Amino acid sequence: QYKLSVVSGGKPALNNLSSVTGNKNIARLSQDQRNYIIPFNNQIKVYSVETRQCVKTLKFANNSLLSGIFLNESIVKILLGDITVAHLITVFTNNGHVIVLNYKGKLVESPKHFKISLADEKLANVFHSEGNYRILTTFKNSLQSYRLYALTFDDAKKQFEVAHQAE
Amino acid sequence: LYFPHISAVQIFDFYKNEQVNYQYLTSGVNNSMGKVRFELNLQDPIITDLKFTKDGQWMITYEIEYPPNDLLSSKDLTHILKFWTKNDNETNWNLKTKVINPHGISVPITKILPSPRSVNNSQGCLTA
Amino acid sequence: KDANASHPSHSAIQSLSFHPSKPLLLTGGYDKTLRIYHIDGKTNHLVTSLHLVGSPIQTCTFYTSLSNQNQQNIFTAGRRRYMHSWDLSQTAKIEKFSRLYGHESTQRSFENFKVAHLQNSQTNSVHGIVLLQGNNGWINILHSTSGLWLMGCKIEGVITDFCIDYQPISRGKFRTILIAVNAYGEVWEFDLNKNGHVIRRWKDQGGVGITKIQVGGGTTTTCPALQISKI
Amino acid sequence: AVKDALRLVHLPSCSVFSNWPTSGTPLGKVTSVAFSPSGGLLAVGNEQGKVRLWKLNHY
Amino acid sequence: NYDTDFIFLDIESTLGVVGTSNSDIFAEQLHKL
Amino acid sequence: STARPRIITSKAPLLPQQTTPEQRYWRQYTSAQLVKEHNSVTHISFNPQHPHDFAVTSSTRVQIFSSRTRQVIKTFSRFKDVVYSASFRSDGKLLCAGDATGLVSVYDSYNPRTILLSINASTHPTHVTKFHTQDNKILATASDDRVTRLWDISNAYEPQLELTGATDYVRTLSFIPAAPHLVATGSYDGLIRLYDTRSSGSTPIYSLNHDQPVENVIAVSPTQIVSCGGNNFKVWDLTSNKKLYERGNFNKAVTCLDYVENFDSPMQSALIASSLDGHVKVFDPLDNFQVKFGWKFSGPVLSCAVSPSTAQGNRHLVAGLSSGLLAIRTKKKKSNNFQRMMRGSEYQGDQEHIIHNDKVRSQRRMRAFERNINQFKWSEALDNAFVPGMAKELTLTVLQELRKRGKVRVALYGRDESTLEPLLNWCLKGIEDVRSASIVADWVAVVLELYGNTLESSPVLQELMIDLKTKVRHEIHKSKEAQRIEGMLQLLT
Amino acid sequence: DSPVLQSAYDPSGQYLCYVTVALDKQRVGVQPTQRATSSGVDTVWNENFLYLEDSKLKVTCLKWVNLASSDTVAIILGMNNGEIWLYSVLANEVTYKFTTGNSYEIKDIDLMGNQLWCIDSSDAFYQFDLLQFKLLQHFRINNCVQLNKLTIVPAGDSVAQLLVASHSISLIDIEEKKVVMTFPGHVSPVSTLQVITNEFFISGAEGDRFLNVYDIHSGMTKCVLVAESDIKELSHSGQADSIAVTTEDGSLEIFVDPLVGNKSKKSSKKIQIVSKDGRKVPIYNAFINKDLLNVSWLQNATMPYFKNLQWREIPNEYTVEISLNWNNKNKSADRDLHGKDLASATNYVE
Amino acid sequence: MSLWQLETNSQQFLPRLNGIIIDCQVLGPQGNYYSLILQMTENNSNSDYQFLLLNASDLTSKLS
RNA sequence: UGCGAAAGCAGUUGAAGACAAGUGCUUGUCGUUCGUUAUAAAUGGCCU
Ligand SMILES: [Mg+2]
Repeated sequence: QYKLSVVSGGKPALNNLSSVTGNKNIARLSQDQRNYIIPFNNQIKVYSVETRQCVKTLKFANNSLLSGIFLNESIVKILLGDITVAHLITVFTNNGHVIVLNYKGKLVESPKHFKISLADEKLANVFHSEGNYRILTTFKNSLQSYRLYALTFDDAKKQFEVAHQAE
Repeated sequence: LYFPHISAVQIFDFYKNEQVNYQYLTSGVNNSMGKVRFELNLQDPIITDLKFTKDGQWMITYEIEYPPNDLLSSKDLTHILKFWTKNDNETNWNLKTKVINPHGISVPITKILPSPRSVNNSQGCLTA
Repeated sequence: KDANASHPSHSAIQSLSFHPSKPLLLTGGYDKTLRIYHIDGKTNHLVTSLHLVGSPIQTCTFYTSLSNQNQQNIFTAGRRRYMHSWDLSQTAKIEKFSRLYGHESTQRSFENFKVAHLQNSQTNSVHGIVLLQGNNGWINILHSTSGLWLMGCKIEGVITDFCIDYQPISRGKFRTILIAVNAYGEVWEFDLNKNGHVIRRWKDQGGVGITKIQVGGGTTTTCPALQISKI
Repeated sequence: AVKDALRLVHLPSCSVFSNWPTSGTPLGKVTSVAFSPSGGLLAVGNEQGKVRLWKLNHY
Repeated sequence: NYDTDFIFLDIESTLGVVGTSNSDIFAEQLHKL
Repeated sequence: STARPRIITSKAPLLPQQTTPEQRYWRQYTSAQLVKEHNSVTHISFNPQHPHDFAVTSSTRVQIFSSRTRQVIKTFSRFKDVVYSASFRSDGKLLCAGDATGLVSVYDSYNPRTILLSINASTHPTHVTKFHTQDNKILATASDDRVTRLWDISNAYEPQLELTGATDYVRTLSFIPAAPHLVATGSYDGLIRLYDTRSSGSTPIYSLNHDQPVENVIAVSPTQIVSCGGNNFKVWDLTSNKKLYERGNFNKAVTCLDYVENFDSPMQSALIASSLDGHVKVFDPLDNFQVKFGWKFSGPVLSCAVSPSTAQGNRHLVAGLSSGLLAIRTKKKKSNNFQRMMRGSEYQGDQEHIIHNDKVRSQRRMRAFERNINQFKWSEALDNAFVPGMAKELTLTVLQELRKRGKVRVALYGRDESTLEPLLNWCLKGIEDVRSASIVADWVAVVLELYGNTLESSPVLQELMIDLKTKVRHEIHKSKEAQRIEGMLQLLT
Repeated sequence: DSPVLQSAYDPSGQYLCYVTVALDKQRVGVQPTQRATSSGVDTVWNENFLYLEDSKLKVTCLKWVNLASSDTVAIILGMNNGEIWLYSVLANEVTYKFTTGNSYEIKDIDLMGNQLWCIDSSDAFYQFDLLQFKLLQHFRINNCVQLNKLTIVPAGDSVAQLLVASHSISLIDIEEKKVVMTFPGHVSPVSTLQVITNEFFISGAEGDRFLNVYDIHSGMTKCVLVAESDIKELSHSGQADSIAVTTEDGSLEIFVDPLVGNKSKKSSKKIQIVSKDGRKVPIYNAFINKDLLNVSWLQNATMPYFKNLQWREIPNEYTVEISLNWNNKNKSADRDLHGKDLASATNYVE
Repeated sequence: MSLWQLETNSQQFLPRLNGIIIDCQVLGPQGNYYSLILQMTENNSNSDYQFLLLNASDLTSKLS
C-alpha cells in the first residue's frame, strides 16, 4: 500500500580536503557560458544562467552505474566535454571512476564508464590545458603526501594510463 | 516547506526542489554587520517554534532572545511571540503583532498549537 | 524618407549610431528612450524601443566585440552617475555600471564616453574599454564587460574632448592610443597598452576654445572593424 | 548653435562642397550626425526630434 | 503533508516521502547553420 | 547582497488609553477663536453649498461667517425682537428665520437688504423654521402655539397643512431623508410625533416616547432617527418603532445635535451632541454610538454644528454658549529657448515597447547616531545619545543597540569625569521610568566596575552617585508598594 | 508600405523566400515557415543572407525550384541587369548565372522541369535549360507590346503553349511562334496569372479588386471573384478547391469552391491579425494546401513570423490575436518586483 | 567580499553576504562572473553551504 | 561535561613527544599523539 522513495535533493558537494584551498568548488560553467553544472551529494544539477531555473537533473538513483558507484565516493572534479573523444561532461570521483555523461538531453543508461589504476591512492584533483591531463592524488604526523601523475587515454586499449611525474 | 533556521525562516519548494525565500524573523545583529573575534560569541535570537493556522493565512513564531555576556542582565532570557500574515500572492510575511514575555517573565513557551477550524474559524492558538 | 517618421521622437536627438554590420540605427535623447530603427530608405519602421526611467540620454553607441562577432551591446549614458549596457525579445537584458572602484571623486557623471578595443598584449586577448571624462583632466578607462577599473589618464586643465586611434604593429597586434585635448589646445597621446603612459605632446596651432577632436581614414567608433586584420 | 549649421568637406582637397547643403534643405539645429559603415548614408538629427536621411550616390 | 503522503527529512538533508526526403535534410542543414 | 536594515526604534508594550485613529483626526481641530456675542447664541446652521458659510442666531441678529476668513460677512438686523433660527434652503440661496413676534422672514442669503417673503405664522413665538430637504418650495414652521404649520413659498396666505396634537411647546422639527412625505416633530411632552404629509394629516401616524422633554430630533439615516432629550439621547428605528440604542454619558441636558457622514475622516459618520455641561462629544454610529472624542467649554453649550460633508476646504467645528461666547475650531486643509532645449523630461514612456525602471526609492535621511553605529563609531554613538533636545525614545535605542551589539565596555573606555557626566545625568532621569530602568541598571553597573578608582578622586561624580543612590532607593519603595497592592488584589479575587 | 519587396513560398509550403533592402543593398533570405520540424527540433531564425553587391541591382522576380525535383534546394532570381541567377540556399551562394545577350530587366520567369522561360522589357521570350546551362532560342512575337507576366501551361510533361499578359492576356504556341487566343484582360497591368486547373486560369491586375477566371480552351470569363480591397498575392488549393488572396489592406480572404449571382462571387472567409493592444498587423503572403492555411506577418521591422491554422473550422470573420511588446514592464530574472536582488534575504521590519 | 586593486592598493566591497566567504574565484574568459562559496556559520549543527554566482558588471547574484 | 527549570545539583581541566627562547637547567609553544563525559593585541570596521 505504502512505499518509500526519495524526492528532493540535498546539500551541495564540496572538495572536503583540508589541504586544498581555493579549489573547494567543483561546479563548472559551460564553455558557451549558458549553464552551470553543480554536483550535489545525491545528484548533479544543470541550471540555466539566463533564466535562473533548473533545466536538468541527473539523479544517481535512476541510473544503474551511478546508483552502484555513489550509493563513500564523491566527485573530485568535472571536466567539460569528454577526454576520450557537444553536451558531454566527464566526472572524476575520489576512488578513480571516470564517467562520461550528457546533459541537455536524456541520460544514457550505459555511460562510457572507465577506471583509472591507482595503488592505495585517493585521487584529489585533475586538470588540463590543451589535450594534456595531470592528476594529483594523496598517499600516506597527520599530514598527507601528494603525487602528480600524467594521464592519457590510449585508443587501442581504451584505458587510462598513469605515468609518474612528481612527488 | 518552512525551515526554522537560526534567527530566520527558509522557505523551500520540494516539488521543484529549490529555495524560494529566506526571511529574518528576529531582531539582533543578523545582517547589520559581520561578527568578528569577540562579537562572534554573541548569540542571535533563536526561533524555537513555528506554526501555521489551519486556514494558512496566519504564522505564529516563538523566539528566545539571549542577553549578552558579562552584564548584570546576562541571565534573564527574553521570550517573544509574534503573529505574521500574508496574502497568497505575496512572498514576504508581514509582522502583525508582537508579545514580549508572554505568560510572565523568563517563563518559556514550550508548546504552540494552532486552533482547529471550528473555533474562531482557525484564527486562534494555544500556548503552553 | 526620414528615419523617424515611423515613430517620432519627443525630445532632441542627442546621439545617433549605425550598427557595425546590420542595417540598424539607434537614437536617443532627453526623452529617456532608446529607439532602434530599420533603415531601408523607403519605410524605416521601428524595430524596438526601450524606456529608461530617469536616465536622460546624452550619448549612445552600438558595440560589437572584436573577437566574438556574435556579441552585440548598446552603451548609453547621461547626466547621471551610472552607465547602462544592453546585451542583444520578450525582455531586455540591461546592466547598470555604477561603481568606479575608489575613483568616485574624479567622475561625477558619465555623460561623455567612448568605446574602443584594447589588446592585452601579454595574453593577446582583446576586450572592450569604456572611456570616460573626469573632473579636472581625468580620463577613466573601464573594462567594458566586467566594469572593472583598468587605468586612468590625466591632462592639465579642463578636458574638453578626446578620440581613439589604433596603430597596427604586426599580424594580430595593434595598440590603442588615446588622444585628449585641453581647452587651450594642448594635445596629449596616451598609450593604453602600456598603462596609460604619455607618448607625445603637441599643440594645435592657433587653438583656443577647442571643443571636439576626431580622427578618420581608418578604424574608429563610426567605422568599426570586424576582425584584427581590418584595423 | 544656429539652424542649418552643417557643411561637408572633401578631403584631401579641403574644399567645401558648394551644391549641398542649400538654403532650402531641412536640417534645423543639427545636433547629431552619423555615417553608415557602408552605402554612404547620412543621418542628421535636429532639436525637433527628426532624423533626416540622405544618400551619397558615390558609395 | 496534508494529502495522503508523509514527508521525512534525513540528516543528509534529503526529503523522502512515504505514501500510497529532401525537405527533411534541408531542415537539418538549415538548423545546423 | 542586501541593503542594510534600518535601526528599529524601541517600542515598549502598549499602555492604556492609547491614541486612537478617531482621536488623531479630531485633535486636528486646533486653531481656536472665541468670539463674544450680546446674548446666548440659540441656533447654528451651515450653508449646504460652497463656500459653506455658517449662520448664527443671537439676540435680534443673524451673522454669517465666511468659511475661510472666519469673520462676519453679512448681518441681518431687521428683526425687531429675538431671532430663533437661520436654516438655509437645500440650494443655499435663501435663509429663513423666526421671531418672538411670530413672523417668519425669508431673506436672500448674501443679500441682507432684500426680503423675499414675510409670513405671519402665528401670534406666539416661532422657534423653529426649516426648509424641506427633498422639496425646495415647502417651508415648515413650528410655534409655541403647538401647531407645526407647513408653509409654501408660492402661497404664503394659508398653510398647505397644519399639523397639531402636541400638548406642549414644539421646538424640534425633522424631515426624514428619502421619505419626503414624512415629517417628524418633537415636543416637551416627551413624545416624538411622526406625521405623513401625503395623507390628510393633523393626527400623528404614531408617537415614540422619549420620557423627557425633547430638545432636538435629527434623522441620522433614512431608517434611523436620533433624538436628544433630557440627560440622554436615544436612536429610534421607524420600521420597528423601537429604540436601538441609548447613551447617558452626558450630565446636563443635551440641547442640540448634528450629524455628518462621508467625510475624509477615519470614522465614516459622526454624531456631535451638545451637553449644556460645557461638553460637546462625538459618537460613532457604526459602533453602536460609542464616544470617541470630546471638548470642554467655559459655559453650557446651546448649539453645535460641523461643516457639511462636501466642505471643499478647511473644516469647521462650531459651538454656541449661553454666555454668548462662540467657539470656532478649524481643521485647515525658465525661458522658452531653454525649455525647447530640454523637452523630454515630461515623457513617461506611454508609447514605448519596453519600460525599464531601476531607480531605488529614496529612503529617509538617517540620523547622526545611526550613522555612527553603521560606521562602527561606538563611543560617538554614545555621545550622540545624550544631546540636548533628543527625544527620549530615540536615546533609549542607541543604548539598546550598543548593548545588543555587545559593545558596552567598548563605548565606555576612553572617558573621564568631564565626559561621563552626561551619561549619568540621563541615567539620573532614566532610572525613574519603567521602560529604561533595566537598561540604566545595566550601564550604571559597568561604569562603576570600570571607573571605581576615578570616582574616588573626582568629587563631582561622588555627588552624582549619592543623588542616584537616593532615587534608586526611592524607586525601590515605589516598586515595593506596587507589590503590596498586587498582593492586596489577589486577596480580593 | 511594406519592407518585404517580394516574397514567395516553396511548392511544399514549408519555406519562404523574401527580399528586403539593407541600407542601399538588397538581401535575400529563406526561412522555415513551420514552427517545428518533423523530427521535433524547433525551427530557428536563419541569419544567413545573400547580399547584392551593387546598389543599382534589384531582384525583379523570384521562383522556387521544386525541392523534390532537384537534389539541391534552389531558388531562381530574375534581376534588373538582364541576367538570371540560380541560388542554392545551403551554400548561400549563387551557383550559376544565366545571362541573356541583351541588358533589359526580366519581367517574369517560370519553370517546368528543365524548361526555364523569361521575358524582358524588350518583349523578347527566351528559353533555358537548367542541366545544360544554355540559351536555346530567343524570339519576339508580333502584337505583344508589353509582357508583364508569363506562365507556362501545365500540359503533360512538356511546354506546348504559354500564357503571357499585359493589359490584355494572350496564349502563344512555342512551335508556331504565334498567338492562339486573346482574352479581354484588365484595364491596369496584369499582376497575377496563375493557372488553377486545366482550361481555367485566374487573372488579377494592379490596383484592382476583381479577379477574372478565364477558360483556356474557349475564352469566356467563367466568373469574377471580388475582394474587399486590392489584391497583392495569390495562392490556390489543390484543384480549385479554395483560393487565398492577400489583400493590400493587410487582410487575407478565402474563396471556397470558386469554380462551382453565380457570375460575381465574393470571398467567404476573411482573416485578419490584430495585436493585444489594438494595432493591426498586415499580412504579406499566404499558402493553402489542403486544409491548413499559413499566414505570414512582419514583426519588428523585417523579422517574419508564421502561423498555421485550419480554415475549415474558422468562422467567417476571424481575427488572430498576437502578443506584441507594448508598455511591457521589464522583469529581470535576477530581481523581484521591487528591484531587490533575489538572493538577498528579506530584512526584519517591525 | 573585498576586491583589492593592487595598482593603487585601493579596494571595492560587496558586503552583507548571506554567510562568510569560504571561497572566491573569477570564472570567465574576461572575468564576467565571480563564483563564491558561503558557509552560514550561524547553524553550528551542520555546515550549510550556499554557492553564489555574481555578475561582475554590477555585482548582483546571477545564480544562487 | 552529565542531569535538569530558566534556577541549579554533581564533576572535570591528566600524560607523553617535539620545537623555540633564555641560561645539561628554566619558561613558552603545538595544521603531534594517548587518555577522561569533559584574555586579546600586524593601526587592522561593511560599496555605488
Ligand atoms: Mg531662419
